[PDB]
Amino acid sequence: SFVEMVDNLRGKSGQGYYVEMTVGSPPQTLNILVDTGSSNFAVGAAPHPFLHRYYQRQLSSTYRDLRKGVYVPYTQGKWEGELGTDLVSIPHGPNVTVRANIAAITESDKFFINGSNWEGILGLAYAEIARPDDSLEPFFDSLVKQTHVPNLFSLQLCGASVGGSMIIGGIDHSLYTGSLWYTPIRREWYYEVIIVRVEINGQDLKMDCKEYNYDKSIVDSGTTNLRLPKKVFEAAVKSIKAASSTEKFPDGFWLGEQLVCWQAGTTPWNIFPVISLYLMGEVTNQSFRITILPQQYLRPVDDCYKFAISQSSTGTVMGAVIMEGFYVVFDRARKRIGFAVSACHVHDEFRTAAVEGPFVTLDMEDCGYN
Ligand SMILES: CCCCNC(=O)[C@H](C)C[C@H](O)[C@H](CC(C)C)NC(=O)[C@H](CCSC)NC(=O)CCC(C)C
Repeated sequence: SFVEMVDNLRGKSGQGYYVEMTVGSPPQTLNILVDTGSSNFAVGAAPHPFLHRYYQRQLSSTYRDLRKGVYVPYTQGKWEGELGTDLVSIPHGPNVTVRANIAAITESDKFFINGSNWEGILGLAYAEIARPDDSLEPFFDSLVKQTHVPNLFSLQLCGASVGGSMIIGGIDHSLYTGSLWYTPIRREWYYEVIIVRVEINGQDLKMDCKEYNYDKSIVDSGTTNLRLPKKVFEAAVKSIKAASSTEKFPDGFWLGEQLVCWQAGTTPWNIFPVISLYLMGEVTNQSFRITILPQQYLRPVDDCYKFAISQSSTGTVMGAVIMEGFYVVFDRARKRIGFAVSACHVHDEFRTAAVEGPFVTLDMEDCGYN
């Protein structure tokens, strides 16, 4: 069953997690980044300095041209290309073949990463944010429509090269401990959720909770950092600075530009606070929390680190540094996202990442931004 899909992801820290796929007939093998923050399936289809291989449409007998161009901008990076369809498989996934939409990337800017080892992107979010428009059926919708694969998938992203699992069509219980806690998908475009409270080392940030979700909060496996709205970012950095005031850092560290180092084995983990994000729950006035350790938001790059919390102008993004602590279930069928402590969690001496509940939280709907 699902055991065949365990450990089917690889990657390099800060460079994304990818799964192996094949496109075309005969099968062309490519590594494809798993991106829950977008909805287009696209692959390099022309030579590029950072590509070791790419998709060759002329060598595939099942390729069909859709005679339509396409462009996709991301927070950082963008590409343009030609739309078409072809047959697609996932060797370490379910045993099926689907005809899916594919954008053949012909030109790009700051999209491909040198040394990343992936040549394409699998947008796993909903058609609502697909380009050129929502009539271009995303890959997972095609998968579910053409096969018996159930309408959900789950991601276990493991940090300190790295690996993980994408379980397509279900949940593998060997991959997490404790209970799964679910938060509603507020609207099916991004995987949008609602954050209802934030605490740092047990102290409430005490902001209007709308600020936490201004102008949206999303879960994105294709973003490295925890990215926070301007006002929230400032409050969070202020609190984290105060907790670590014992030591002194370059001011470019807090902007993610400069790294800090310590002698191997002497990283003062203790002076950096835990961060708790409370998410809206499944019953009235009920929430739960996920707690993040400094080992997650200080990304290893003697031991040197970069600050992996950064400022956003497009809402909160819960990226890899959040997901790495957890097993995350994208339960599209029941419009909810589940969190549990991952089997591959990192080890702090006196502290542990957690998913805990129930909590009572009043007026949660008012935390959503309009
Ligand atoms: C068309 C409408 C949908 C657009 N969606 C997005 O822009 C989502 C929010 C972001 C998307 O996941 C892209 C993926 C990347 C591979 C280009 N990520 C980024 O732009 C982010 C920008 C971070 S700003 C410090 N890139 C990274 O974190 C670097 C690591 C990645 C190579 C894994």
